[PDB]
Amino acid sequence: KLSEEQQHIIAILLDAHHKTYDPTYADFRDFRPPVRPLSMLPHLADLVSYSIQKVIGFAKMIPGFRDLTSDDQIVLLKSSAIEVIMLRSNQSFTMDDMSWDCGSQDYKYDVTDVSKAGHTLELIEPLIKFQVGLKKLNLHEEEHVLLMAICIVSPDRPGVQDAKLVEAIQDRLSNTLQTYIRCRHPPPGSHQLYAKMIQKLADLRSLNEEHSKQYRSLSFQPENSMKLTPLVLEVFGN
Amino acid sequence: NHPMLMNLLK
Ligand SMILES: C=C1[C@H](O)CC(=C/C=C2\CCC[C@]3(C)[C@@H]([C@H](C)CCC(C)(C)O)CC[C@@H]23)C[C@H]1O
Repeated sequence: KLSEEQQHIIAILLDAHHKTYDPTYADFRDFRPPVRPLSMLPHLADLVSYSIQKVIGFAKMIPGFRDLTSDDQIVLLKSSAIEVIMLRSNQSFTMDDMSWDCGSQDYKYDVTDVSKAGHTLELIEPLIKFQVGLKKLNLHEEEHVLLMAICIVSPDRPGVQDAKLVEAIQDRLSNTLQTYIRCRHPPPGSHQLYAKMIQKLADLRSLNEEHSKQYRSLSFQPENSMKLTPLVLEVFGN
Repeated sequence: NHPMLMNLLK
């Protein structure tokens, strides 16, 4: 049974996601234009930078996240940003053609697009498998917003200080998710759903690690990192 | 350190 506290938590995370994820994608008109050997770097860099801002505005609203010091807040958002971007992007992802469809042909991103941003199959293939496996879980929006929150507030992020507090916040969220699945997700969809969602957090750690390797290699050449944004440089490095 | 992140965090 969902406590009043637990229904509260879900209500706040849902509203937080609604206030930070525009499914009309109206702001995409502001990005440097897509061009279809690193011709998608400006556009995708801008997409990413915008998406870091949204993911921060979500994080702030996670009940308890604000009780963390500003230095723990920063550690959690730097390590998780690319993972929450990959998560939250499942919403525009479509298995119809293994692409992210943000509203129009211009803003429909496939394998070739990501490779024209400096990435290789070593990232892209596992990224597509992840998106596919996440879609097949068929999460309730309540589950989706809980997983993003659980992702941000992970006590194992290198650099964390008050791990105990991060863990207590995260536990409150994990417990809410486990109880939500039990009370509101009907079988068979719910079979081992919690363990499948935690698996997706492990897939994201390995995606984060490969994304970091190739980002570092892309951004080594000052000519490429000229095309990023200042927020992207600050959050992802150099 | 992370002034842009710090600022978005209020
Ligand atoms: C609002 C959103 C999300 O926040 C961002 C969405 C897309 C996410 C994607 C698909 C295209 C390629 C992206 C940007 C990936 C790409 C490897 C990032 C490239 C850089 C930052 C240059 O390394 C990360 C997440 C991917 C569209 C839409 O769902």
